Amino acid sequence: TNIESAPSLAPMKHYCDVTGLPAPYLDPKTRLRYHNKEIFAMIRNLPQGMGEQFLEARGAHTV
Amino acid sequence: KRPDPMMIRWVNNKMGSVVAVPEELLGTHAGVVFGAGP
Amino acid sequence: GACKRVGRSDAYATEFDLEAEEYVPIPKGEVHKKKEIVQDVTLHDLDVANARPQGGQDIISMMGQL
Amino acid sequence: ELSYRQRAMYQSLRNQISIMDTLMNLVMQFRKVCNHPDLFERADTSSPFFCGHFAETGSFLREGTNVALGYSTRSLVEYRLPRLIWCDGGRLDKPGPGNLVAGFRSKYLNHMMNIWTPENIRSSLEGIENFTWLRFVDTSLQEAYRASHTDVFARAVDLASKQNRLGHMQIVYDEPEDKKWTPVHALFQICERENPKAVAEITTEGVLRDLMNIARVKYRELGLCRLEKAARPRASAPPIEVVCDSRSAVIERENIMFHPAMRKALFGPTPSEIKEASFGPRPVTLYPPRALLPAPDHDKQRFTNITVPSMARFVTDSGKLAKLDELLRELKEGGHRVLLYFQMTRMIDLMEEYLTYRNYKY
Repeated sequence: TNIESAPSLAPMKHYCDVTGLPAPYLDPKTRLRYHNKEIFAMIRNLPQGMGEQFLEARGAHTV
Repeated sequence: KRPDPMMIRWVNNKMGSVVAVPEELLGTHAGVVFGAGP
Repeated sequence: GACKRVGRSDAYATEFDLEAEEYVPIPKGEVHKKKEIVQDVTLHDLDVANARPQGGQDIISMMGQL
Repeated sequence: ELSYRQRAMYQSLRNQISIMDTLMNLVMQFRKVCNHPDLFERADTSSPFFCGHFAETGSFLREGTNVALGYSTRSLVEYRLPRLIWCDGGRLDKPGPGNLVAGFRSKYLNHMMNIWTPENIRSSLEGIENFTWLRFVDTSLQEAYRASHTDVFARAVDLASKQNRLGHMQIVYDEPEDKKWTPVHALFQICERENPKAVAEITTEGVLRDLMNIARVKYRELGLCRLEKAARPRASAPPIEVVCDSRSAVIERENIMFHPAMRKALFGPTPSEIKEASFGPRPVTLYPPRALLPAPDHDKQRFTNITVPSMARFVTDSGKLAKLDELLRELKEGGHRVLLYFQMTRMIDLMEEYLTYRNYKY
C-alpha cells in the first residue's frame, strides 16, 4: 500500500554533528551535537549558515 | 452545616447520653453496632 | 532465590542526557549459566545462624549498644 | 544593676577598650545594653551548633512562592569506599557475581539447616525432644519461626497486634469452679496468666493501681516534664554516610537510613488508610494498629533541642526593665500608664511588647 514502517521506541544514540564520533554534549546555542572542546570551538566559529548546513545532514534544519 | 464524615459523636448531659453517627458511616462496618451495617 | 540489580542497560543510556543512573553493557555471555560449587561451612556457622537473626535480617543492629 | 546577660555584653564591649583606652559609638552601645540587651542583639529561636552539610538558599528573591524542600542534611565526615568493597562483593552477606558464597549460605543457614523452620521443629515436637515445650507456650510453629528470624524491632511491632487475653481470664475465670482455667496450649504461660497488675486495673478503689503509678505520678508532680531545659548538647550531627559512586549505594542508603517499614511503624497509618479502614463494609487491620513512637518525656521540648525565647526572660534580661516592672505593678494603683520617657525610639517598641505581655493599657 506504500505505507510500510514506523519510528523506533528505543532511545537514540548521540553523535557529533561535525565528525560523527560519539557526542556527550549538545550545544545550547547552535543546537549542534559535538564531541569535545576542540569541535565546540570550531562550531562557534562557523561561517554564516554553516550551522544549518550541518543540521541538514541530520535532516534537522530549521524548516 | 454537616458533620465530619468520619467522626462519631458522643454527648452527655443532665438527660443522659446519646451517640450520633454520620449517614456516611451507616452502611459501613462502623454502622453495624448501631444496627445499620452494609 | 538471590537476585541483584547490576544496573540499567546502556542501550537506555540516552533516555535522558542526565539521570542519576548506572548504565552497564548488556551481558555478552550466555544468559543462563550452570556452575558446580563445593560449599564449606562449619558447625559454628550453623550455631551462629540459629542463635540470632543475622545480616540483613537484623537491621536494628545498626544502633549498636544493646 | 545589670542582668547577667547585660553584664556579659557590657564586658565584651570593654574588651574593645583594650585597643582604644569609636568611643562615641562604644558609649552609645553601652547605653543600648543598659536599656535592654535586645536593643544590641535580640534573643531568638536557637539550637545547638549543627555539624553538617546542607544546601543553603542563595537568593531569596528568585525562590518564589512555591518551593520544594528536599532533605539535604548530610554529614561532613564523609567515608569514601570503592564499589569493589561496598557494592561488588566486598560485603560478605550480599549475593551477586563475585560473591557466590552469600546466596548459598543465606538459603542453607536460614532455611534448610535451620532448627527453627517449621519442617525441622515438627520433627522434634514430642517426648523429651528439644521443641517439646512448644505445645504450651502459646505460640504456633509459624510464630516460633517468625520470632527466630525477625529482629527485635520487627517483633515488637508484631507484639503491638496482640491482646493480654490471659490477663482477662484472670478477671473472668475467678471462682473455684473455674479451676483457674487456662488454655492448655498456653499452660506454661504462667506469669502472664496470674499477676497482680491485671486485677489492680479493675478494682473500684485503685489502691494497688496507685501504688504502681507512684514513680510517674511523682515525676509529673515535680513539674520536671514542664521545667525549662537547663542543658542541651552543644553540637549536633547527622549520621556518617558511605560515599560510593554507585546507584546501588544510593538505593541502599534510602533502604536503611530512611527505612520505610520502621518509619511507617513509628508514625503509623496514612490518611488514606484511615479512610479505607473506616468506610469499608468490613473491618480491616492496619500494618501498625497505631503510631508506635513513644510520647516524649518533656511536654514542651519533645524530640528537639530547639529553644524559643520567652517573655519571662525578656523582662528579667534588663535590670531596668525588671526594676520597672516591679514598680509598675504598684503604680498601677496610681495610674500614670504612659508617664514614661525614652532616649531611644526602639526602646519604646520593646516597651509595647512588654506592656502587651502585661496587658497594660497605654
